[PDB]
Amino acid sequence: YAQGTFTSDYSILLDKKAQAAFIEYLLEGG
Amino acid sequence: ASIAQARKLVEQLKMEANIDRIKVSKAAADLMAYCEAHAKEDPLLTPVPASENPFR
Amino acid sequence: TEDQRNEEKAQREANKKIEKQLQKDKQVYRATHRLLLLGAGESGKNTIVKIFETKFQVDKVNFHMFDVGAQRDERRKWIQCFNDVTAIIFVVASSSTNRLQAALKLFDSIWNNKWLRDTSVILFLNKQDLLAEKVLAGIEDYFPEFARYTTPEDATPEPGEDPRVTRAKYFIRDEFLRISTASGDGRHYCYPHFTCAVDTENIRRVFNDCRDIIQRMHLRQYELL
Amino acid sequence: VMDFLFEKWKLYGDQCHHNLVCNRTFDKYSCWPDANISCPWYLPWHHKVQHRFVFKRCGPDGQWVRGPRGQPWRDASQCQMDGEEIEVQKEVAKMYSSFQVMYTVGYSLSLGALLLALAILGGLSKLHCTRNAIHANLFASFVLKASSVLVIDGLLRTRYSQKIGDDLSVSTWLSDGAVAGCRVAAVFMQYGIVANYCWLLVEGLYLHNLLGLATLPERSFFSLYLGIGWGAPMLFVVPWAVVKCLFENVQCWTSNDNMGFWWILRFPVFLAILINFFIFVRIVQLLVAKLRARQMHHTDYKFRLAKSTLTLIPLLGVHEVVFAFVTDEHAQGTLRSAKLFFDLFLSSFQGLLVAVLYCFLNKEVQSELRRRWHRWRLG
Amino acid sequence: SELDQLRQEAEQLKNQIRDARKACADATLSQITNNIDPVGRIQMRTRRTLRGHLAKIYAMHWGTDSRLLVSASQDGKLIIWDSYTTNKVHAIPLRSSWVMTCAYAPSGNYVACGGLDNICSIYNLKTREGNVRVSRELAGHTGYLSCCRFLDDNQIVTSSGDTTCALWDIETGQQTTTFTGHTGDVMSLSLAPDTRLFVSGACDASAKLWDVREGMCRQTFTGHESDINAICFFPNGNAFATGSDDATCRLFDLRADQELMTYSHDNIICGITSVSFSKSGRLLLAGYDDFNCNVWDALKADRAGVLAGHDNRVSCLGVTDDGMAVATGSWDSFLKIWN
Amino acid sequence: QVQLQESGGGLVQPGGSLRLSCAASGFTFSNYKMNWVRQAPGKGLEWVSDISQSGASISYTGSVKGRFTISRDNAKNTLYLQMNSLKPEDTAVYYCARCPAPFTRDCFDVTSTTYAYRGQGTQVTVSS
Repeated sequence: YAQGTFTSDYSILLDKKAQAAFIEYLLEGG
Repeated sequence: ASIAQARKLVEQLKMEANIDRIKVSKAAADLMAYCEAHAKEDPLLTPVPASENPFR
Repeated sequence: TEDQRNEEKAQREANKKIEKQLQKDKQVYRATHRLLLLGAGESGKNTIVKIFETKFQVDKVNFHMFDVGAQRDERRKWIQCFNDVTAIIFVVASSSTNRLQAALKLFDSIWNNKWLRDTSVILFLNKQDLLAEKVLAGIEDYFPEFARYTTPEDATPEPGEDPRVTRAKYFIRDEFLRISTASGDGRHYCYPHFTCAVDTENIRRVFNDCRDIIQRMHLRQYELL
Repeated sequence: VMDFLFEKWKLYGDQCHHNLVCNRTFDKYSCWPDANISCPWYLPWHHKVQHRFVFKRCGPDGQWVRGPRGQPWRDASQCQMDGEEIEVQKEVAKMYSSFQVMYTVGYSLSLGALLLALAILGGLSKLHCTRNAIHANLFASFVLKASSVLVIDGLLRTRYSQKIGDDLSVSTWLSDGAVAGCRVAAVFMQYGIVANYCWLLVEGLYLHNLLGLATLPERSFFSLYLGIGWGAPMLFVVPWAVVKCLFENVQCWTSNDNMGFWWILRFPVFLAILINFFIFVRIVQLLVAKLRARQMHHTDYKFRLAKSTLTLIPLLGVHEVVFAFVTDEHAQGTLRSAKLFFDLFLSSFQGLLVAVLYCFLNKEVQSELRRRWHRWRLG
Repeated sequence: SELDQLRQEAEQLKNQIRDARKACADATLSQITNNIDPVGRIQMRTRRTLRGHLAKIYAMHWGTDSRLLVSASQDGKLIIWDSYTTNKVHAIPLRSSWVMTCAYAPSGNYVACGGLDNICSIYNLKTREGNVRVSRELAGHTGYLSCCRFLDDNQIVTSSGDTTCALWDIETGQQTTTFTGHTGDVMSLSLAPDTRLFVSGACDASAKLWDVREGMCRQTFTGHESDINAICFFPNGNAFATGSDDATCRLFDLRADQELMTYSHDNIICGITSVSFSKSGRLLLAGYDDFNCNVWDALKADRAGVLAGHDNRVSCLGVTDDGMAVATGSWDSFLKIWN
Repeated sequence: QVQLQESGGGLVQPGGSLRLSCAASGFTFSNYKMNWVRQAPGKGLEWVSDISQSGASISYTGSVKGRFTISRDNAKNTLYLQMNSLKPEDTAVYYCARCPAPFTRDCFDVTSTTYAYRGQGTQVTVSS
């Protein structure tokens, strides 16, 4: 499944980069 | 019987050779005269206004 | 204004009724095969059918065969009417003033005609029994290349006849396939059959060739052939 | 899963406040009574740092430690995420961005080719032609999926490229209204994928039915094909949307969490490919039979035409069988960076070569263009 | 020894006519019309397109009211159109699917058609039952019907592929007069404005002028190389134009008894299927096998325009009695009205 | 006026040689494919040979192939048929036939129903 699987995998990856950045905000910056 | 067709052809050719033929210049002048006398009444040469035109 | 209201209303209703019939008989027109039955002479032409129209049906498919009656032998004009038929059934008396060359020249004109370049030809080679009798008793003089022709490898043995008949009748079939292949290909095709005046199963052969013609047309439109 | 992290942090903030040298203060990360404190449980990697500790001390009465820049707490080294996991995810993030650029070109090139192909098809003699009416709807399904994929990917980049600098900034980011536009584009993306394989099936069904008849099809039946092409996808997308809205209403409806709900979208896609491969084999058998017929006496050039007339692969969309040799379940591992790149390459460029092969390389279209070219060049 | 002498005598009469025609040739029509204002490029647009025929269109004809036209298609149909509103007034079925010609009565009460059945069928359009029914079938031709033209509601002249034209009496269904003399199939005919003479173009590359009342050939016009497909009369009735398979059109004058002008171009190699003049007689429109129709300045032999909208062979072409519109049918089963 | 006049013919001994000439006028010679047809006594019209417009394509009936040769000269508007080894089976009237239309490969011209673009015919008789 070319686009259905990639969009799901790209969306999970982006979500984990959002969680990572959230902890970064908690540590420093804010 | 090819003679009957040949004889009929010769008899028919007599009538065509006995006619009176006008000059080509005279015959070609009348066609030119007719076309210039009806040029205004020709919707394809001089297009009519769209109001008086049922296809447009 | 009132008069033009009802006249336009009535005229639009009359057109609507007509278009309902025009779609109803468009379905019949598309689902019917139209055929031209053509013969260079006697050739036993009235044996495939058994004056101007004959309808038959194979496997719930309607065929519309049109024999040519009181028309003259000047075919150059009325033959353009049949450029949209499915196929032209060309009937040849294989047992032949050298009527075999006349049939070859007529097939050459039909094949190469400007408007008949999309129309396929179904070739029936009749008088198979009469051809067998003549060669056994004695086309050698009419075609000087006959005594140079070998029966093709992909030829049906046809049990019950000596190879002399098979070589002679396949030579005549290759004369028409020489014209059929030395000219336009892909747009129209030739289907030669060795018919004989004993059985009327040629109706099945016309059905099979008409199905082949339609399938090749569909594949041709999709650029698959 | 980002919603779960925020809620877990909300519980932690309430937990310390409910419970509540130097005094007791709760910072954004953790809190201490008025070091020797375990890592907070709201961290998504709390399992790996279960035994770890947070080392902040006071000693003298001066501030907390030294208040270096913005009164931070320092340490956060034993509870820090593993570098190997961060490094591999950064590499995966780079690879996906390269692929995303690769198919953005393919979809944009396909969009240009298909819109140009629709104009030529819808602007010449062959208009009622059901062959070009099936193709025109097929082209509009490629345009419908290329657009929907570009829209959802553009929305995804904007949504996750923002920055948080306020406590309430995260709260409004997770709320509805900022995602409702994304969820509509998610439903429009899934419809375009299914409706593209339902028009790939109509191409097979129409051509399979043409070649089985002995005569012309009497009537075009071009109302059932519109129902299959455009109406059949809604039979599967709508039950997917409601289940996604009821059971997996997390963020934008793009991540697949429960694969059971994912199978109600790839069932009309697996079915279309399964049927069109049977039709593909049936048509190729017909082509071989006609090529090998003694009518035109093919001599060693039968293979060239039989190989060339496999431009039926982009029409029937059967190229997906070789790439998807394994069910998507547990289909992850070393088969990356070559299988995924090629699979995205074929899907994004499939609209381009469908328009090229069936609207630009077509003999009838080229002849019509030449006739229309000479007609114009008359003053 | 009679066959040899008859041929020699015929040639003695043949070249005598050539000398008589050559003697009367003083100046060409080009010389007299050399210093006249050219028409200029003629721009015509497809105002309306009539669709509804299942197969190729072989013939069409205009009504005298210049609004209704009948068209014959080889799918077995004969449709009557309202050109102004593009509405099918009638769509009648034919017994034979191979119809090669159609005519419209000057009164507008009757319609005719014919083809490979060698029969002309007259249809009553004003039947008291409200439906159009065949009222007569004229039999007696031994070849396909090529053209037919009403003189009244009671008389009609039909050309046939048996090298013979005929005058019919519809009330009795009997062939009043037979016009023999052509060698090949007669492909077209055109009635004079007074309908006392008509011209016929055959496949022997010649045309003939017939006297309807007497029933004998008056003049024979040669000059074409191949079969003549179309023929039309000049509006004043003293000339006519013919189109042939040698990719040319020619204008013949009855009084001069000689070809006047040739309408040919080096880029045209296909034959002419249809020929018609304009209201004034200045434009000669000719349909071609190259799918487009050409407008010709009849006095200067300069192509003044092109009608190109048909996807297949242009089979029929006619101009209204008021000259307001031109209708062209073709083998793509579509009619088009041009202004 | 399309006119085709044949010149030649006569009585020759078996095995002799003869040449026929077909003078053409009234049409452009180069645009048409020319033919040769004959009519033996008691039989209908039979096609003998034809030559294309350029002269590159030539065909013969099998009864005369190897003996007769056809040639055209697009300067004098003439058509030739050189005949060699005239067996007594070649006694016939030879006509010069022209295909109905220009620039075409088709040809419908063997008809006895007074085909138009055909010559008068020269009688070629062979006897011992």
